[PDB]
Formats: sequence, structure tokens, C-alpha cells
Amino acid sequence: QVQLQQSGPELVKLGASVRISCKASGYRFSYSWMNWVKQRPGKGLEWIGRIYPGDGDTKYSGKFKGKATLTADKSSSTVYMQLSSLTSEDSAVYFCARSAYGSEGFAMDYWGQGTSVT
Amino acid sequence: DIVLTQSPASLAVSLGQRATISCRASESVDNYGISFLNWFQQKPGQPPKLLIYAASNQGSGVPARFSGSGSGTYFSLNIHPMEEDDTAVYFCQQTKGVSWTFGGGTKVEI
Amino acid sequence: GERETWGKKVDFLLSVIGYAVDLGNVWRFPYICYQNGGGAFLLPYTIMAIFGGIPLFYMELALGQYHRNGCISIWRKICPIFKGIGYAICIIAFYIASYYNTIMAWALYYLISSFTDQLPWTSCKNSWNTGNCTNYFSEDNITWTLHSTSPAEEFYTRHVLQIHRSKGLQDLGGISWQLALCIMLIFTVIYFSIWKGVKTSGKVVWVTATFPYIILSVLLVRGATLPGAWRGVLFYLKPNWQKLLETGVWIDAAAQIFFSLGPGFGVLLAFASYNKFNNNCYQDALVTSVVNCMTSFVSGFVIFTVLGYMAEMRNEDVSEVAKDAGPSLLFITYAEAIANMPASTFFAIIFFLMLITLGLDSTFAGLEGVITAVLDEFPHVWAKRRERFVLAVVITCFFGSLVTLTFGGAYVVKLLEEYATGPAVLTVALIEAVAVSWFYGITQFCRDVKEMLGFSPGWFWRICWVAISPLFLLFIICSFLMSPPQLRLFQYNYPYWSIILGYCIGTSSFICIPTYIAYRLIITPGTFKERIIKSITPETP
Ligand SMILES: N#Cc1ccc2[nH]cc(CCCCN3CCN(c4ccc5oc(C(N)=O)cc5c4)CC3)c2c1
Ligand SMILES: [Cl-]
Ligand code: NA
Ligand code: NA
Repeated sequence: QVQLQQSGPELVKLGASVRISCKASGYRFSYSWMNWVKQRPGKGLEWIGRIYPGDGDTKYSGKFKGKATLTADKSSSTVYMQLSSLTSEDSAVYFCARSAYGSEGFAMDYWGQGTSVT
Repeated sequence: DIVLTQSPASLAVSLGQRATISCRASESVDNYGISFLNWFQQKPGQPPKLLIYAASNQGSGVPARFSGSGSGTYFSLNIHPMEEDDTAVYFCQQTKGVSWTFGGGTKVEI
Repeated sequence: GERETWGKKVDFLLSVIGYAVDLGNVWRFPYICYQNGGGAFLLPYTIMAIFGGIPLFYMELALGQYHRNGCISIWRKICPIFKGIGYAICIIAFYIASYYNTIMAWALYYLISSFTDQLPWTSCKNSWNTGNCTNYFSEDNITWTLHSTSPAEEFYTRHVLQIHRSKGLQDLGGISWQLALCIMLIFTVIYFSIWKGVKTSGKVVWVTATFPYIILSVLLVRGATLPGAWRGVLFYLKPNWQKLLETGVWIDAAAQIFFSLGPGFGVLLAFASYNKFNNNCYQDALVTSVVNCMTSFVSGFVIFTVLGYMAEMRNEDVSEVAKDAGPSLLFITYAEAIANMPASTFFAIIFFLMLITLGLDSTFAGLEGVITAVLDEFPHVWAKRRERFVLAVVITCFFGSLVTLTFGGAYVVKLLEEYATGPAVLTVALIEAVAVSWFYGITQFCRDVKEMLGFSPGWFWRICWVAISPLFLLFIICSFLMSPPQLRLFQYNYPYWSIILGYCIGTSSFICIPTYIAYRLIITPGTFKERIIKSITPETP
């Protein structure tokens, strides 16, 4: 069984930073992209970025190129994501999803319970 | 950066009526014969449970009710006759391009 | 109305060596070399070269230099009844143009895609890779299971070929437009290289035939410096004399030499039909054949110094790494080797440039042979518009190559590669040899060679031309007609109807000589005996 567990809720301080982690299990994490998506309260999903453990390649949308940076740890099978300059706009629920393989349309099969930073 | 637009932002479909949700990609999401477009469903206060992958292939542990179709630039998620346990928000994500983007979302209700 | 002689002797020499050394020398020679002995495969290889290879090469070079009339019309001075050899060679050339330039287009696509800081066949992070992908060189942590794949094989079969979108020759579906553009560039280069004739084609060859040798030297140095190359070279040369007893090794050696020198294609006739009448063809034939053989040897060294390195990296036997038979040995295997090399993104460029150039001059030579044959046979309509009829030839070659660029186009590459230029070309070469030796006198041919060079060929060459060489050609053709192939490109076992279609391809090329024999016999008057006697002697205008 594939399950992704991430840290608990944090607090949002203006101009502060957080370290949201997503441990992964049940599959060879080093061969699947690890997406992050923001969910504002009362709004829709919003893709944040990408990371491919094993190669370190990361992609970002045109909104988190500097705000969010993704990191991987092959020893602990954990994928982090650092947020900087926390405004009240980025207090939301960040889900850690795991893309499928290229042939499967990169479908985010498995998701984490979601880390709420308020 | 392919913008996805879901025309029916709201579905007031009654029990026993199939609900059609449309997607519109600015560019073609197809590549190597694989339409890069997944459909997601999100209950209130729950992680998005994947529904369809590749715009036609059924998800994992998902009812046969949920069916996806369409190829190229126009895609659909024709949900076989709806019921009370699937009134959720369905999102349209494209995984072609440097930055994958979600759709506008589409809440469904009786 | 004089022939356009070569600007220099080096022009002819470089053109012939560029023709002889082709993409077959790179993947076919080391493959067949280890499959059938290693250093024990070098004893039958050289025996077949000496006894059947050099004789045909030298014979048809001298024939073209003396009669200097190409391929279709040269039989008016040797044996008129066998004029169908030219049309058979034209059909064979059509098929070879159908598939060879598609292979070169694959090479060009790889070269174009290898201009990035990170080569696209290094990781499985890409959008074409499947869930079976695993890093080829990674640690043992990621085992290869029983059906794992490598990033480069998926790059070749899902991004370049897109073979996964087709399920065999039954649905030869869609057309890769990127490969279409690549082949269009290949064909425009080909046209502008040979459109004006031999004067420009002999100067383009100056680079197109010598640059591959520089790239081969640098690649050999790198492969030798790789860790574990000793495994590769030792597995390449370690003789297996037990494998020598079976006739299969000799069969493969003879076929390899014949298809490597490339006699019987009408292109050596076209090349030799331009250099001076008193030029020395014996010496240049010998040196060109030796150069071709040594080039095959060194290319095998280059391939195996990297095969052994890759085997050492995975801690596996070299035998488990080289099962890739054909172009997959260069687009999947050597591509994987390059992706992990220290100074990658530069070895890929030069490797694929060597591939493209060493295919480009074999294409020039074949197309020029066909063009020379047709121009010589029809000087009243052609030979004024040399620029034209090369545009037409290139256009028809591209049109025939379109089916090979489809998504299931690698299957067509392999079907044409095995049946086109199969027992069709071998029978053509056998008929040419018998027409020059038995029908056309051998004493007469040796007198012609003496008048051309200054000495009659020795008894060895006479015996080889008369008996040994046609006998070996017949031994190769009899081998092929006994065994029906079991083509299998990428987990696709070919159907029986595909084998029948391949036999139909073989028939189509060879259904020219018998039909022309029948037509010529019908045309000439008189009883049958005098009908054949008249049709057998040269016209002698
Ligand atoms: N455009 C164009 C064009 C047009 C007209 C042309 N005539 C000539 C050309 C040169 C282009 C390469 C064609 N060669 C390459 C090798 N191939 C081959 C080698 C070794 C082998 O060994 C065995 C065995 N059974 O062991 C079997 C077997 C088969 C045979 C065909 C040309 C190009
Ligand atoms: Cl060879
Ligand atoms: Na060759
Ligand atoms: Na060549």
C-alpha cells in the first residue's frame, strides 16, 4: 500500500517561513514526481511545483518560482517544501501528491492528508 | 502553461440523471498518443481522490459510474446517473508542459 | 561528349571507401563477430574476403573502368540478354533508399535532441517513460526484475520511434512529423551533394568519408580509457574454435563480407566508370577492400570497449548486455553508455555525427550508381538535365521512405532490411559474375584488364572469377533460401504474411532479369538456337 504522511498544522507569521515535509512509503519514491498543491479556504486547487527524487529536478508554476522551494531526501524518503515571506494570502492547506508514471498521464494517484498553515 | 476552463461551473443534476462536465485546454494536451489530462474529485474537507487518468482510463478503486472521454483539446467527464454520495468538486488537471495546472473546478449538487 | 572523370584519384578512393563503410560496419560486424567465435570469426572472415570478396570488387571495378557505361547499358558490351540486372538494381536501390535514409533520420533526430545540457535519455522523469523504467547503471538497490526497461530504450521506442502507438505491421499507424522533417533535411543534403554529378560528390566525400574516422579514433580512445573496457575487448577477441565447426559461422562471415564490400549493386561500376582508362584499378581495389575490413575491425573495437564498460558497471556478463541486435545497439545501448560518460553531451554529438556522415556517403554512392546507370542507358532524354532526374529520384525515394517513418515504421525498416537486399542482390551479383566470366570470356576479360592496366590478372584472380567466387555467391544464396527468418524487432514476433510479403519483395527485384531474358528472346528473330546466340554476343557497334 502506498501512503504519504506529512507534518501537522503550523502557524503563519508575517515574513516567517515553514518547513512542510511529506514522508513516502509503499513504492520506489525515487522514480515518481512529488507534486505540492495549495488549497485556499473556499477556493479551488492550485498547483505549486514538482520534484523528482533521484535526479533533483524541480518545476514550479509562475507564482511560486521564488516563494516555494522543493527538496528531497532519499535516505528518509521524505520530500520537503520551504515557504518564505508568509503573507496572509498563503495560509491554506498544502497537499503532497504523488504523480503516476509518464504513460499513466502523470496522474496524482495518492495524496497526503494535507498540512494546514493558518 | 495550458489554461483549462471548465464551462459548467455548477451542476444541479437530480438523482438518476447523468452529469456532464467539460474541459477546454488552450493547447492540445496529447503527446505520444497519451492525452495528459486527469480528472479529480474532492469531498468537503478531504484530499482530492483521483478519478480518471489519461482522460479515458479509470482510476484505482473508483466506480464504473465515473467515465472520462474526449481527446485533443476538449475533454468530458460523463458521470453515469449521479447519486447522493458523490456530490463533490471535480477538477480538470493537465500534466503536459513545464507547469501543470488545475482547472477552475465544478461543484455538483442535486 | 566526354565522361566527367574524377578530379583526383583521391576523390574516387574516398568515394569508394565511404560507400563500403556504412552503418552495417558499426552494429552488424561486432554483433556477428562475437555471435560466431570472436577472434575465431576473423579466420573465416578473412578467408571469405580473400576468396570471394576481393575478386568481385576488383572484377566489377575493372569492368566499369573499361566499358565505362554504368550498369544498365554496360551489358550491351558484355552480354545483352542480361540487361535486366540494371533494372533489378534500380528496384533494390528504391527499397534501400526507403529504409536506409529513415535510419539516418533517426540518427539525425538523436543528434538534434543531443544539444541539451542534460541528455533526454538519462532519466525516467520524462513524459514518455513508463512504470517499468529503472536506471540502467544505478546500484543494485533497484533490481532489474524480469521485465524492467532502461531510459534510453524508452527514449528510442516511445519518443523517437513512437513504436508503442503501433501494434505491428497490421496497423502501421500515423506519421512522426519530426522524423519527416529530419528525413527531408537528409534528402536535401543528399540531393545537393550529388545533383551536379561526380565533380561535387567527390569533394563532399572528402569530409563525409574522413570525418567518421576521426570520430572513431576519439571514441576508441575514450572507450579504451573507460573502466572495464578490458572485459569488452577480451570478450570480443577471445576465440571460440568450437563455434567454427558449424557452417553457420562461415555462412555469416561470407554474407557479411559480401554485403560490406557491396559488389553487385552497380555502384562500383558507376564509380569505376569515371576514373581514367589507364588508371590502376587493381591497387585501388586492394587498398579500398583492406581499408574497409580494418575499419570494420576498429569499429567493432570501439563498440566493444564500451559494451565491456557497461557490463562492468552493472556487474554482469558482457553477453547479457549486447542482446540488442540491430540499430538498438547504437540508439539504446551505446546511448546508455554515452549518457553516463563524464564529458557527455559532446560524445553524443560526435557519435551521431559520425553515424549520419558514414550513412550519408553510402547513400550518395548508391543514388549516384542508380543515376549513372539511368543516364548512361538514356542519354537522349537525360544527361542534358543532370540537375533534373536527381530531384525526381530523391522525391521518389522520400515518398517510398514515408511508409518507413510511420509509428510502426521500425518494423518496416527491419522487413526491408532483411528481404530487400537479400537473395535478390546476391543473385544479381551471381548473374553479373557468370555474365562476365562464363558467357563473356574470361580470357577476353583478362585481355581487357591487361590492355587497361598493363598486366594480365594472375591465375589466382582468374580462378576466383571463374569458379570460386560464383560458387561462394551461390553458397550464400542457397543458405538464405533455406532458412525463413523469424524477425522480431521490439517484442513483436512478425506474422507469416509478413514473411510472404518479404519474399514478394525479393521476387519483385529478381522478376526483372527473367522477364527481360524472355522479352529479348522474343524480340530477336530466327530459330531458338540462333535467337539465343544473337542475344548472347555483345552488340559491338
Ligand atoms: N538511398 C540509398 C541507396 C540506394 C541504393 C544503394 N545500394 C547500396 C547502398 C548502400 C547502403 C547500405 C545497404 N547495405 C547495408 C548492409 N546490409 C547487410 C550487411 C551484412 C549482412 O550480414 C548478413 C548475414 N545473413 O550474415 C546479412 C547482411 C545485410 C546489406 C545492405 C545504397 C543506398
Ligand atoms: Cl564489415
Ligand atoms: Na560496410
Ligand atoms: Na558509408
